[PDB]
Amino acid sequence: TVFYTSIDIGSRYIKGLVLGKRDQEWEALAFSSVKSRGLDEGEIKDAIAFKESVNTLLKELEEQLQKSLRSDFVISFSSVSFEREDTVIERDFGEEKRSITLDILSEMQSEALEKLKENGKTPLHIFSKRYLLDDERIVFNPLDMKASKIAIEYTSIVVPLKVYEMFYNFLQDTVKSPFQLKSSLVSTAEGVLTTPEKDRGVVVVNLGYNFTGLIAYKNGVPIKISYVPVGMKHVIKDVSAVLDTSFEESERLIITHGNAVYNDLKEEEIQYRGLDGNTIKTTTAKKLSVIIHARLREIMSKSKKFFREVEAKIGIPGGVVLTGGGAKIPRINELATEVFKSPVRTGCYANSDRPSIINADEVANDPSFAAAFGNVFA
Repeated sequence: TVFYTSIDIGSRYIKGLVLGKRDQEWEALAFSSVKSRGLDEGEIKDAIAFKESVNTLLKELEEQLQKSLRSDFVISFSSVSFEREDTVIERDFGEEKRSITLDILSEMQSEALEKLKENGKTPLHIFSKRYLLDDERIVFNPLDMKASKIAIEYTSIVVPLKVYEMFYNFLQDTVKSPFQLKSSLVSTAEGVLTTPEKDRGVVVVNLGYNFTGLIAYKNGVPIKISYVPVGMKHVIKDVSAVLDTSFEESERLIITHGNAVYNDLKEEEIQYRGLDGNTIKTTTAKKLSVIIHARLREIMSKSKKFFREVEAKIGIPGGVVLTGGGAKIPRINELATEVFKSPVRTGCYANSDRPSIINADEVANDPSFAAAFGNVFA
């Protein structure tokens, strides 16, 4: 039995998921969420706290498994700095054609890694590799073929070297086991999209806490990646300010009585506690939603800019897939549809076309665990 440990580092929560899989059968063996600490705006501002948070999650997963967790880990994190890039490496053997082997390919990839590094970048996903042989034909896998010259174009999702190094350094101390770092946005897409969607054209909108991630796929790979610097944090802050209550009460109101659509809400008074935690105040489900609605529409509107740019390139066919904590707000798909004027659906592992996983229903249907699953099926 092979264990596939996965952790997704978010701005508010660090998710953990351990999958195990028979010859052709997958099941969730452990899962949990711990509040992120030491992280601020995607940056580790307190490594001591950060490491404690990760360690707490690891202990929880081991407690569930009743077993030490030492298999290779796949760990993802969020950043507004993810970017798409192209890198080309060439090797010329001359007139005497040679056999392209694994060692030469491994050596050339190293050259690509070095080149990016010199430009202050580290690749997290090398999702496309094209091999031009003898300045003539292009192949998808050069192994077992003979060429006198080979050029390789690597397309990838990168992050600044400093960002990469911070996470790698600090995790290496906590996760005393080998691991690979990934983009939470990329893994989210991999965890929720269907192959036809990735092939024909689709856009993923990750409604995260600090910001909203944007990624588009076409021909099976990411063709554009970006973000909107507005997230669920702003929705909560708005409610907190207008109703004059705490961050905690605002989020409680949003989760329990919030709706992305307010224009058809029936009258319903709702009580909540003031900042002193004693004074009772009153509002209505409609007034609450008016606040939520306004900020969510700003996010969607600013996201439409990305949508139109993608539509200009081709993500028309598959429409939009909403993920992340915000995708859980009631009827947010309806608001999204109004804004993008395209089909919109909620993304979660259960609705992707990835291998069905048993006894994972809870997390498999949770948009917030998308990246955790995606990390494995990458």
